[PDB]
Amino acid sequence: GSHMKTRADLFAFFDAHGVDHKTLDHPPVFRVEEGLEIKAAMPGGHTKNLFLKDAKGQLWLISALGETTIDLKKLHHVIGSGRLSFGPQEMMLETLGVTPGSVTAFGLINDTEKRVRFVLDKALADSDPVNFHPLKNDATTAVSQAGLRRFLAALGVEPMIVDFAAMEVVG
Repeated sequence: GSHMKTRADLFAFFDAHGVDHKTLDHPPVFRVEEGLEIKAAMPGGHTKNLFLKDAKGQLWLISALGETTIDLKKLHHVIGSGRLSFGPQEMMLETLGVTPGSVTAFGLINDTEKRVRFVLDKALADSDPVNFHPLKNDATTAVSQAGLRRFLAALGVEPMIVDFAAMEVVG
């Protein structure tokens, strides 16, 4: 809809659920910096966000670390069906209504319609942990594999693992 969540609700959201995650009030990037200094504490950050949608109409969020080269060609092949392909960003702005770049970070927050499934890459689920660039692009946010559990458990989302190398679900 025409309503996007805000930090006031986000910070309080994870604060009310006592999630194992904790947002960092770090400053933005003024000069050429990859967050190497903070990286020492956060093994994530330089992650990638994929935006795809199935033929059924549901969107799929596939997050992977910035170390491996995700194979979109082998992504859909993992299942064969679903017609998973690059979807129009407009779909993420209407459902997730977030900023361009990392909609999988806090896309579920805005997606209160129980839509859009959260898919974690075998490499991303390897404890990136899951640092992404949500609406709070101004600040950093890290959530351990144990954190998202309480995050999706509230929204009603079920995280799934898929190893592009194994061509199957890692459950």
